[PDB]
Amino acid sequence: NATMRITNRNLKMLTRQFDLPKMSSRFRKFVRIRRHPNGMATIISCDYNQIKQHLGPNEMKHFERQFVRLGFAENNGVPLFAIGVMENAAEALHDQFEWLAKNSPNTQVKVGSLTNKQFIETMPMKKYYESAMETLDMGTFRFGPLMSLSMVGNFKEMLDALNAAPFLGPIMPWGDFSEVTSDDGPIFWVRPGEQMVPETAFNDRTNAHADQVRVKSTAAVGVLQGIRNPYYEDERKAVKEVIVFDAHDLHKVAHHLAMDLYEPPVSQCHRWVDDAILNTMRREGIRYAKLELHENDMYFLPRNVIHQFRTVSACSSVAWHVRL
Ligand SMILES: O=C(O)CCC(=O)C(=O)O
Ligand SMILES: [Fe+2]
Repeated sequence: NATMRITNRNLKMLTRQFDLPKMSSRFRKFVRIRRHPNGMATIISCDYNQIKQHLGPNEMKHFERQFVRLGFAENNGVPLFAIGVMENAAEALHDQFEWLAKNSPNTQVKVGSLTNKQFIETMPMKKYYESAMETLDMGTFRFGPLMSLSMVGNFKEMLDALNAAPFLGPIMPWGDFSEVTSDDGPIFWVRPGEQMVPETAFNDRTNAHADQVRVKSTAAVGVLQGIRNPYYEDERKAVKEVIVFDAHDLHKVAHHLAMDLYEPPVSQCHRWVDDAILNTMRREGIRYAKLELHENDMYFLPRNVIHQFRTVSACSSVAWHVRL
């Protein structure tokens, strides 16, 4: 009731100014739109675990397409939403980390160090997976992150799985909503979670950036799986803490953080954004949202949303760009 009332309130406020894509009354009740209390950017989400209990397979495909079309809605070239989240949508997706360990075990992967930024270790995928399993305990594992592995360069089975998953088909780089380029991905990686290491902190973080085709801004889409050694969904772990900035504030945010958007993402921003900075940025009228993403969630980031991710529990990500 309250969720629907708040979603309807926000839809009414947006429609007073902007022409939004349409959605049936029956589907609208599955959509959650809210503004972040402190930052005031707008988050759109849904819960696949709830949807799948009410909609048949053809109806769900219709919902998923309308949801993605609404979540990428723009006015005057500017996304209205700062992030879209499909909660639980990857629940039925096969275990991707295990798939790579069993089906591509000898692939040489690059692994970061928990203690030295300048160290990169090469080893077979299978040995990385065994190392992560061996050190996994209470939501983190005591081993380095896996550097991103392109799935597009056998991996067909992983791309087919994503292609068939909820929401994703139309917004794959080759999907119906795409204007198309292997630079788009998908890419796969694994993060072990922030943790103290024997003690010093391992910070598990991606600085603020805008995603780009390299230069044109682009949308990004991601899939999160918790790391598990082979269950109440409402208690599933938070895996990322996310800060997204309203796309309308791209230039204000970049100027405040002294970002060089010509740099590649990794070197666009040299300042970590924390609540002190967010509160100072708010005084300039910048809007943002801060939220957690949980295991088995999918998400997407419209173009020109500057965003910053922190890994708070061990997870795998599969992510790509889509030129809508
Ligand atoms: O997950 C991360 O650490 C960054 C993910 C991201 O930045 C994206 O999906 O565009
Ligand atoms: Fe990104």
